[PDB]
Amino acid sequence: TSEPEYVIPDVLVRKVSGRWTVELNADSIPRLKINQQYAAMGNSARNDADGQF
Amino acid sequence: GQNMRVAFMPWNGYNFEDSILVSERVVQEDRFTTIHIQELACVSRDTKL
Repeated sequence: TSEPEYVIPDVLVRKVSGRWTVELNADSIPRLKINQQYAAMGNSARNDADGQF
Repeated sequence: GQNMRVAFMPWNGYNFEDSILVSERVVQEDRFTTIHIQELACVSRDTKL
């Protein structure tokens, strides 16, 4: 008889005052972080070629 | 709460220190009955299955 829940809300339109305020899922949206350390580990690299590459 | 008549006197093993000995009348007299209500629910869950 028993089951858990399985459906992923990716976008959300909540009918915000007519013409729903649709919005995606923020956490579900992927995003990367630029290596600012490696960004600062490249130019100063003695191989300024390797680091700038 | 409410007045029920009572008397202070030891008697017959029902009164060691801390027993309260009321007789059958209030059980007939309903004096202090209880009525308690816990909540309940159900859910629908339009599923993948």
